[PDB]
Amino acid sequence: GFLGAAGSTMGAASMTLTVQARNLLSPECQQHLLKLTVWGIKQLQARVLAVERYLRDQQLLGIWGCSGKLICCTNVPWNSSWSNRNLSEIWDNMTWLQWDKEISNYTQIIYGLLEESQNQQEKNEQDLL
Amino acid sequence: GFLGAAGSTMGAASMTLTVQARNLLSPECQQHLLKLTVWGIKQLQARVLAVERYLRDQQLLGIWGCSGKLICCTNVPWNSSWSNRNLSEIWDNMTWLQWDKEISNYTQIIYGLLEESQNQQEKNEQDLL
Amino acid sequence: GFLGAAGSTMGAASMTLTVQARNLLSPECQQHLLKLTVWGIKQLQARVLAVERYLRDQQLLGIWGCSGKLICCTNVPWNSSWSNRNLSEIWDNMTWLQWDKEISNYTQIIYGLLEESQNQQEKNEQDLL
Amino acid sequence: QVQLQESGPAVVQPSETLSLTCAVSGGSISGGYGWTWIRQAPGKALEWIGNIYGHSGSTNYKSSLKRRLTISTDTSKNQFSLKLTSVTAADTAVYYCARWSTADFDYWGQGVLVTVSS
Amino acid sequence: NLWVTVYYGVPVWKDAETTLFCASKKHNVWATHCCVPTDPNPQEIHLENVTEEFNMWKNNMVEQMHTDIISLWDQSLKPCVKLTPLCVTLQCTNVTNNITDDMRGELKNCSFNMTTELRDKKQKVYSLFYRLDVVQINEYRLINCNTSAITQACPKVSFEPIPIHYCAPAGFAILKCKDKKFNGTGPCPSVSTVQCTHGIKPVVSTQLLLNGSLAEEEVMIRSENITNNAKNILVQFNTPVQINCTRPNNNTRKSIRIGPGQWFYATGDIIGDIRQAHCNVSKATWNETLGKVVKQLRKHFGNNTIIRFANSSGGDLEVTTHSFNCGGEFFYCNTSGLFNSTWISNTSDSITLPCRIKQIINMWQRIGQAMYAPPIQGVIRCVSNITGLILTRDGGSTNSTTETFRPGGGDMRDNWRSELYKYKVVKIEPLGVAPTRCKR
Amino acid sequence: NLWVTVYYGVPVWKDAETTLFCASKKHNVWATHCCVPTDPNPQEIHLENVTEEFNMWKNNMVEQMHTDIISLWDQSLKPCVKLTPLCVTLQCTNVTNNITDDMRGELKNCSFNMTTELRDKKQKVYSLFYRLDVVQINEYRLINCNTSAITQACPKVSFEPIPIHYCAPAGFAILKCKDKKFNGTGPCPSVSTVQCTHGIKPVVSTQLLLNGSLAEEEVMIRSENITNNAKNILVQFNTPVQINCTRPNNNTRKSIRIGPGQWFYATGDIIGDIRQAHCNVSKATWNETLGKVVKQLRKHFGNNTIIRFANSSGGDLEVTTHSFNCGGEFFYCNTSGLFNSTWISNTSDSITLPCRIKQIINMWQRIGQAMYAPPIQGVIRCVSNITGLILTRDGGSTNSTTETFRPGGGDMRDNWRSELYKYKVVKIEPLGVAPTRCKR
Ligand SMILES: *[C@@H]1O[C@H](CO)[C@@H](O[C@@H]2O[C@H](CO)[C@@H](O[C@@H]3O[C@H](CO[C@H]4O[C@H](CO)[C@@H](O)[C@H](O)[C@@H]4O)[C@@H](O)[C@H](O[C@H]4O[C@H](CO)[C@@H](O)[C@H](O)[C@@H]4O[C@H]4O[C@H](CO)[C@@H](O)[C@H](O)[C@@H]4O)[C@@H]3O)[C@H](O)[C@H]2NC(C)=O)[C@H](O)[C@H]1NC(C)=O
Ligand SMILES: *[C@@H]1O[C@H](CO)[C@@H](O[C@@H]2O[C@H](CO)[C@@H](O[C@@H]3O[C@H](CO[C@H]4O[C@H](CO)[C@@H](O)[C@H](O)[C@@H]4O)[C@@H](O)[C@H](O[C@H]4O[C@H](CO)[C@@H](O)[C@H](O)[C@@H]4O[C@H]4O[C@H](CO)[C@@H](O)[C@H](O)[C@@H]4O)[C@@H]3O)[C@H](O)[C@H]2NC(C)=O)[C@H](O)[C@H]1NC(C)=O
Ligand SMILES: *[C@@H]1O[C@H](CO)[C@@H](O[C@@H]2O[C@H](CO)[C@@H](O[C@@H]3O[C@H](CO)[C@@H](O)[C@H](O)[C@@H]3O)[C@H](O)[C@H]2NC(C)=O)[C@H](O)[C@H]1NC(C)=O
Ligand SMILES: *[C@@H]1O[C@H](CO)[C@@H](O[C@@H]2O[C@H](CO)[C@@H](O[C@@H]3O[C@H](CO)[C@@H](O)[C@H](O)[C@@H]3O)[C@H](O)[C@H]2NC(C)=O)[C@H](O)[C@H]1NC(C)=O
Ligand SMILES: *[C@@H]1O[C@H](CO)[C@@H](O[C@@H]2O[C@H](CO)[C@@H](O)[C@H](O)[C@H]2NC(C)=O)[C@H](O)[C@H]1NC(C)=O
Ligand SMILES: *[C@@H]1O[C@H](CO)[C@@H](O[C@@H]2O[C@H](CO)[C@@H](O)[C@H](O)[C@H]2NC(C)=O)[C@H](O)[C@H]1NC(C)=O
Ligand SMILES: *[C@@H]1O[C@H](CO)[C@@H](O[C@@H]2O[C@H](CO)[C@@H](O)[C@H](O)[C@H]2NC(C)=O)[C@H](O)[C@H]1NC(C)=O
Ligand SMILES: *[C@@H]1O[C@H](CO)[C@@H](O[C@@H]2O[C@H](CO)[C@@H](O)[C@H](O)[C@H]2NC(C)=O)[C@H](O)[C@H]1NC(C)=O
Ligand SMILES: *[C@@H]1O[C@H](CO)[C@@H](O[C@@H]2O[C@H](CO)[C@@H](O)[C@H](O)[C@H]2NC(C)=O)[C@H](O)[C@H]1NC(C)=O
Ligand SMILES: *[C@@H]1O[C@H](CO)[C@@H](O[C@@H]2O[C@H](CO)[C@@H](O)[C@H](O)[C@H]2NC(C)=O)[C@H](O)[C@H]1NC(C)=O
Ligand SMILES: *[C@@H]1O[C@H](CO)[C@@H](O[C@@H]2O[C@H](CO)[C@@H](O)[C@H](O)[C@H]2NC(C)=O)[C@H](O)[C@H]1NC(C)=O
Ligand SMILES: *[C@@H]1O[C@H](CO)[C@@H](O[C@@H]2O[C@H](CO)[C@@H](O)[C@H](O)[C@H]2NC(C)=O)[C@H](O)[C@H]1NC(C)=O
Ligand SMILES: *[C@@H]1O[C@H](CO)[C@@H](O[C@@H]2O[C@H](CO)[C@@H](O)[C@H](O)[C@H]2NC(C)=O)[C@H](O)[C@H]1NC(C)=O
Ligand SMILES: *[C@@H]1O[C@H](CO)[C@@H](O)[C@H](O)[C@H]1NC(C)=O
Ligand SMILES: *[C@@H]1O[C@H](CO)[C@@H](O)[C@H](O)[C@H]1NC(C)=O
Ligand SMILES: *[C@@H]1O[C@H](CO)[C@@H](O)[C@H](O)[C@H]1NC(C)=O
Ligand SMILES: *[C@@H]1O[C@H](CO)[C@@H](O)[C@H](O)[C@H]1NC(C)=O
Ligand SMILES: *[C@@H]1O[C@H](CO)[C@@H](O)[C@H](O)[C@H]1NC(C)=O
Ligand SMILES: *[C@@H]1O[C@H](CO)[C@@H](O)[C@H](O)[C@H]1NC(C)=O
Ligand SMILES: *[C@@H]1O[C@H](CO)[C@@H](O)[C@H](O)[C@H]1NC(C)=O
Ligand SMILES: *[C@@H]1O[C@H](CO)[C@@H](O)[C@H](O)[C@H]1NC(C)=O
Ligand SMILES: *[C@@H]1O[C@H](CO)[C@@H](O)[C@H](O)[C@H]1NC(C)=O
Ligand SMILES: *[C@@H]1O[C@H](CO)[C@@H](O)[C@H](O)[C@H]1NC(C)=O
Ligand SMILES: *[C@@H]1O[C@H](CO)[C@@H](O)[C@H](O)[C@H]1NC(C)=O
Repeated sequence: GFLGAAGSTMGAASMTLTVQARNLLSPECQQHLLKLTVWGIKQLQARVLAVERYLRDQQLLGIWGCSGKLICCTNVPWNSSWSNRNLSEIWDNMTWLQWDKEISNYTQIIYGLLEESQNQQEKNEQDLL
Repeated sequence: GFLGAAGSTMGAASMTLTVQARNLLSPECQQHLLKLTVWGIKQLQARVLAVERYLRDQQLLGIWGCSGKLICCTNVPWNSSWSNRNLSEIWDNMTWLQWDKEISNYTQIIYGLLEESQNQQEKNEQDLL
Repeated sequence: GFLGAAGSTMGAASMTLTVQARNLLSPECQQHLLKLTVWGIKQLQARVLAVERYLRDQQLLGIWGCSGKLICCTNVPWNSSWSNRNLSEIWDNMTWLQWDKEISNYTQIIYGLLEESQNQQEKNEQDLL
Repeated sequence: QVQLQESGPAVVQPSETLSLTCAVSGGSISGGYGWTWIRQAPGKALEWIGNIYGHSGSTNYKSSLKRRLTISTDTSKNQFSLKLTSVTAADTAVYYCARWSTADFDYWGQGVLVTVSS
Repeated sequence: NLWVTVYYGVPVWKDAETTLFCASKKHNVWATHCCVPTDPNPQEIHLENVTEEFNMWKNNMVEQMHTDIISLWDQSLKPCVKLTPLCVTLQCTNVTNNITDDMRGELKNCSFNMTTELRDKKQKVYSLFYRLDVVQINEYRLINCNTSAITQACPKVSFEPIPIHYCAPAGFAILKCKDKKFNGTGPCPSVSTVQCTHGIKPVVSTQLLLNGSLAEEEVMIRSENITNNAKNILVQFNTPVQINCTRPNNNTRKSIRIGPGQWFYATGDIIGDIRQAHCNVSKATWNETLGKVVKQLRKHFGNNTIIRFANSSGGDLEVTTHSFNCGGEFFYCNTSGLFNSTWISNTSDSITLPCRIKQIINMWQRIGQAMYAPPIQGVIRCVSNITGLILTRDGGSTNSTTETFRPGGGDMRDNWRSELYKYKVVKIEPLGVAPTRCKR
Repeated sequence: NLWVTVYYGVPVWKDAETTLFCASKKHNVWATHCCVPTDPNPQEIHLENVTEEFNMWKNNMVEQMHTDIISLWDQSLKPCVKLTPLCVTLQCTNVTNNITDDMRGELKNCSFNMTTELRDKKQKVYSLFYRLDVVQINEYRLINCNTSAITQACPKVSFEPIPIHYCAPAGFAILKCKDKKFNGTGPCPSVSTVQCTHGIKPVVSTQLLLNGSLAEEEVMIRSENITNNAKNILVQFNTPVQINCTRPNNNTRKSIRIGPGQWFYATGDIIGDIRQAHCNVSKATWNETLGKVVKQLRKHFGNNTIIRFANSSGGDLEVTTHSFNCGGEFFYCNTSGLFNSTWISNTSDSITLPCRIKQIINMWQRIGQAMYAPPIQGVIRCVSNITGLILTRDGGSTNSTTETFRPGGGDMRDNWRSELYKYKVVKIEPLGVAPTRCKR
């Protein structure tokens, strides 16, 4: 109902993205935390950090033109150096945990390219009109 | 200028959605709250909670494909069991307060259906391309 | 890499909007702030305020129908009273700092008009279907 | 103790404004009492018109008269008054002033019989 | 035909349990507590229809005030002197000089060995005291020594009850009931939305409610349960009653250094005659006022029953007397002269209430703590508006003979709900659905 | 033709009032206060044009430092000993042994009855004291007993003024003025954006500014208002002046248990001769330095007027002497030997400044508090860079005869604005509009 897909192939697990994404924002203590307020600080810090992480993910999707929906095509060619693999070798045979490790060191490469793809797309639309 | 629509029929009140939605994020104390900091805790808790509620509403609209705009059609058939009523009986004659009570116990039914409608729609687009 | 565009003409600087927008969400202290917690209060206040400002900008873009992308046309005629200037006089010759000053007192005029343009557009779509 | 006393035109013509003043003696106009106008049409049961409070305004009017009827006070003369515009034949009545307190009218005036006639 | 359509920004709400902001002198605690400005508040939005249900006896805004006022009070006076060392055996005699008869034995003159700033020296000092703060040994001791070290309220902290307003946080709104003569519960037909309430003065008292609001039309008698003698009856007047209180005796104040930066304020010799504190209540005004109260009270009592008012019998000062603070001093006045009457149910110039004062005040029940109010120099003159009363029934067997009614005390919640009954806070719930004839 | 088009991420800003982070030894308070690392800061972005307006006299970063430094200091030393019990009558004689003449009467030898860890026993102890901390009775007492219980600064808390950097929070940026010889106000033509400022050492002093930055080209004299004698003049040197300060006398330290876990540090007998503390300032360097200062100063004075430097007359140590802390001890040095000259307006090897020290230090004005610095064993050797001065004008009637100028004190804000003048913080405002030839 939450992480059971973490072992499914990436393809199969694409149907559970909603399942995991939906959990991100998931008296007495009411008086306890207002006394010995260091506990209040810890709770506030935890709440704030959850919010900050959430917003950074949304900001990344925003900047790449993928805000809204869980899956978006960004028109950046896949460089078969990041991963010189077939889709039948990765989507059908690898899990997301394995995949994340496989290309972990290209995360920043891809993200920079995604930002530019969007910059060009917005420019083109504004130039058209 | 804010809740004056809460008694208008649902139809009439559909024109004020902006009016209510826009209010959701609405020295000296600056030094006072840094002393006797329990007051600081209360203010931080209030600010954080307002943010969390805001984000959960946005997350629900996101998951249903209704992020952006105040009104969206989701293609989930209305089940006339949730409310076996005519639109002329509810949009023209009921207020939103009355309506919210009328179907309060289907909130979770509808929301689950809305999430799936979106899951199917995104799947279909990815399958097409 | 951040504010170097603040002196470029508005036109030239339109290509750096990403550059500035992307910086908005940008041990030991871990124990220090849990003691002498007034420091913890200051840090929490700073984090919360950054979030609130971020969300208000997003809310404004949402209400105007400009959520997503950095540039949007809103169909509100420019009133050459707000600024009776040619585009070659402002986009090509003025910087954003100068421009912001030039029309600072119309900010609220334009924003109210933008909200209504969107209200009419959403109404029209719902009326069509 | 408290004595109320009405005065004003016995005859008002149709369309004109009727103005009746109820002087208060034996107590203050400014007290926490409902100064009330009531009228009894000839041959009819008594009918409530409206009231005003000595310390607060905060009036109550028969709704059918609200577009024609004003009730006000003048503390310099320790008095209250009834102003009714656009009078018609149906407004012929004996008008009384009374002092409302909690559940009843403790004090009454003598009344003014008012005829609406050219 | 119809599909679910989601509407966001829907004008609906639910009951809320939240924290309000507070909004507004240099030394005044409320002035420094909430700086959030308020004044330009034509923000009242009339709501047509709605007919919201209120219940003042369950109003959590009252509960919030109780908690926050106590906290502010304690926080404000926490960093003061902490006169633990004053708790020593005292050598006392009575003050017997320029006095009246009603003050005999009221004031004590006590000497003691107080510390000095050096931890090797003592000083002989004295202070006058009120007998209510001093208890005889078997020599005397301060009465608080039985349970608590006490402090000295700071002379630079002001508790003048300046009014404050409460305001809801974003996501919440306050619904105000405008139904004239609303008793306190049920379907209020006329409401409006405000973000901020009107200002309320945080006045502390027993028996008689001072400086609150007055009823818009007629005297209002309200209670949670009018047939339950275990419940308090709150009475709101539509006219004020003027009460003039004073503390005669031109007093002076000493300043004793008891430690390295610790000063104690003693009561020095009294200038002029020593007379009893008292309050003057207009006789006729009081009579008229109670006459109105009983006429309203009768709504819930048998025909032509006989109603009386009576002395506030009970076990303590905060139970039997009218306590209040004015001019900085704490008064405990005897109100038996006010609550003494028979209305017959068929009837056709200054009441003086003797009053005593105290310095060692516990404030809110409690066992320990207590603030030792410092002396005030010169004399005190106070004029207040009695705006209401708190009363109870006897609840005995009925053989005609209606309750003889007594004013009384209680905690502070009852002195606030008397104003807060007009407000409810709700949570805004903007997201909802309805069927619509449309598809993507 | 054109319609409103909204642009987000617009490179504009407004003046800000915000809180900066701080960024960076085990015991050092600043080291433990802000762990936020800094070093890899080639984050300076040159801004072409802009020409930002600065005003150092209104710089709220200075105000922030004042508030935070004081807080850190107090917080760091709050949980220490609290030597209230040391405030007793002392039995004293003078130290008269291996001494020089300039130390006669400077040191006292006092004995007293101190508590022990058991609340029934006392011990006879003694400590040497500086006369500036001890006041004669009519026997002696510690001087602070007049207003305050004092504490003992913890021996494990270090105040070495390691530099710290300040960094803006997200949504804010710091604009640095690079205009060489910027006086402190107005349209700085060359600016850059940084997230973090350079490091500044939180050095506390009067009269002479130590270990700050030096002017990039020439001596800079700046003030809020150069014609107002009520304003301070800050002088930044383009070269340092070397000052060598010392505390002779090899001291030892006792450790006395005054309570159950409470230790007091007393000054024990001095090893070797007892000599006066002092500072050595290069004579020629000082001369050259002031020569440069006056040549610059003359910009605002009448032709060939005569300028002098003079003794810092005033009412207290923090007013008239050069206070500083080095080696853990607080020095109060006599600078009259430096500020003594006439420049003629037509002119063509170690100044020794005698110096005294104290332990009971109030730090920032205030009435009470004070930290009793514990003794430091052995001897102290300090070498510092004089980087600047704080001076005032007399402002008398002018008949030629220019001010004779005096160095002086003030609060700490003036010792920071001397560095902070280069920085301003602004709020980023990314959302804005402009007309564009487009429609949806
Ligand atoms: C119901 O509502 C009424 C109406 O507001 C309220 O009574 C009022 O209470 C306040 C506070 O107790 C009274 O205000 C005091 O008035 C005296 C008299 O001053 C008169 O003359 C000056 C001259 O300019 C006028 O401005 C002033 O209005 C009066 O006419 C003042 O002296 C008091 O100020 C002193 O005490 C304050 C305590 O917090 C200090 O903050 C202030 O700085 C002053 O202190 C100085 O003088 C002291 C004298 O010994 C000295 O000891 C201090 O060290 C310091 O030097 C204050 O203004 C007001 O007059 C009352 N109104 C009436 C009609 O009497 C009721 O109390 C309220 N009921 C309840 C239950 O709350
Ligand atoms: C302007 O800038 C100058 C330059 O930085 C600055 O002067 C410097 O001040 C610091 C601090 O006052 C001085 O540092 C002290 O130096 C002594 C001497 O040690 C020498 O030998 C060792 C051998 O390895 C070298 O490493 C060292 O660099 C020196 O050559 C040290 O002994 C001091 O450390 C002790 O005191 C510290 C206080 O916080 C403790 O934290 C530390 O653990 C040490 O304490 C131990 O010894 C004590 C001796 O009695 C004992 O009592 C303790 O319990 C413990 O055992 C410290 O390193 C530095 O040398 C100065 N520089 C010069 C040139 O003199 C100016 O002060 C500055 N001006 C202003 C106004 O800020
Ligand atoms: C409360 O008790 C104290 C203690 O007895 C009273 O104070 C005392 O008052 C007497 C008379 O005013 C003081 O006597 C003085 O003696 C000197 C001796 O030269 C004389 O010059 C003075 O004129 C005066 O006679 C006595 O010292 C004083 N005691 C103290 C400790 O101050 C106080 O007046 C009593 N207060 C009341 C209200 O009774
Ligand atoms: C400050 O005053 C104290 C108190 O007088 C001085 O300490 C005292 O110093 C003398 C001489 O060193 C000590 O006398 C000792 O007597 C024993 C007796 O058998 C003898 O064996 C020792 O050799 C020595 O003579 C005396 O006890 C000591 N007092 C205390 C309380 O320790 C102190 O030296 C003075 N310091 C200065 C700087 O003058
Ligand atoms: C965990 O590994 C097992 C295999 O070891 C996966 O099991 C597969 O389950 C599907 C279900 O229809 C079968 O068709 C596959 O043939 C199974 N695999 C094999 C090798 O037989 C399982 O899916 C993996 N992870 C999760 C989360 O289910
Ligand atoms: C509250 O109820 C009243 C009716 O009791 C509503 O009044 C309607 O106002 C419109 C305005 O043009 C009229 O056309 C309707 O005929 C009125 N209703 C009736 C029954 O006459 C009112 O709209 C309701 N709520 C609000 C918020 O306005
Ligand atoms: C700051 O002002 C300078 C001019 O003073 C601008 O320089 C322009 O740079 C472009 C680069 O190709 C040249 O084509 C222009 O001719 C230059 N301007 C002039 C007047 O010669 C500079 O762009 C401005 N701001 C920034 C941020 O670059
Ligand atoms: C302050 O302390 C002194 C010392 O104990 C008290 O005076 C003593 O009182 C007893 C009582 O019989 C006498 O026997 C002693 O001779 C007294 N001694 C001295 C030195 O006077 C004194 O009464 C105390 N004062 C107060 C006001 O409590
Ligand atoms: C305030 O007045 C209302 C009447 O408007 C009281 O409500 C009634 O209570 C009786 C009790 O049995 C019910 O039978 C009625 O149906 C209630 N009326 C409504 C409209 O609900 C209410 O109890 C009074 N509240 C107080 C505090 O006295
Ligand atoms: C309650 O009322 C009674 C009746 O008036 C008071 O008793 C009278 O007090 C006057 C005062 O001078 C006496 O002259 C009468 O003789 C008293 N009557 C009787 C029967 O003794 C009574 O004191 C009042 N109680 C209070 C608290 O004021
Ligand atoms: C410590 O306390 C003792 C006891 O009071 C002090 O010694 C007394 O001093 C007085 C002064 O005249 C003598 O009359 C006593 O006989 C002394 N008593 C004893 C037991 O010595 C002693 O001086 C105090 N010591 C210090 C250093 O303050
Ligand atoms: C720093 O130097 C500038 C000059 O660049 C001074 O600004 C001038 O002040 C005079 C005062 O009347 C004005 O008339 C000039 O127009 C100002 N010049 C500019 C460019 O604005 C500035 O006052 C000096 N500031 C300090 C602190 O000395
Ligand atoms: C300021 O300068 C004057 C002049 O040099 C100093 O006075 C001289 O000090 C020397 C020191 O040995 C004496 O020999 C001279 O006789 C002094 N001159 C006079 C006229 O008496 C003066 O002391 C200096 N002040 C300071 C604070 O250094
Ligand atoms: C002090 O008060 C008691 C109380 O009864 C009294 O007996 C005693 O006589 C009084 N003393 C004086 C001096 O009046
Ligand atoms: C002090 O406390 C004891 C505890 O029972 C109580 O009996 C006594 O009456 C108290 N003292 C006073 C003055 O009430
Ligand atoms: C209180 O004092 C005012 C001052 O004018 C006076 O008018 C009023 O009648 C007094 N009230 C009483 C009860 O004496
Ligand atoms: C109050 O009412 C009683 C009722 O009998 C009356 O006797 C008394 O004189 C009245 N007091 C005043 C002040 O009118
Ligand atoms: C009203 O009077 C009658 C007379 O006998 C009595 O029986 C009845 O109980 C009274 N009503 C009440 C409610 O006391
Ligand atoms: C101690 O100092 C005073 C200060 O004038 C001096 O008179 C006295 O003689 C000194 N005592 C000794 C022993 O030198
Ligand atoms: C102690 O405080 C008093 C208060 O006026 C002051 O006069 C005295 O000079 C102070 N003591 C010292 C040593 O300054
Ligand atoms: C300070 O000490 C250093 C050590 O070498 C020396 O070179 C310098 O000249 C000294 N400065 C003074 C003013 O004596
Ligand atoms: C400093 O300048 C004065 C100017 O007359 C000169 O007399 C003195 O000798 C100079 N000192 C040094 C160290 O050069
Ligand atoms: C410059 O010298 C002349 C000579 O008389 C004098 O009048 C003038 O005031 C001097 N200038 C200044 C600014 O002092
Ligand atoms: C410095 O010592 C001299 C010696 O005569 C003295 O006159 C001067 O006032 C002292 N200055 C300071 C600041 O202590």
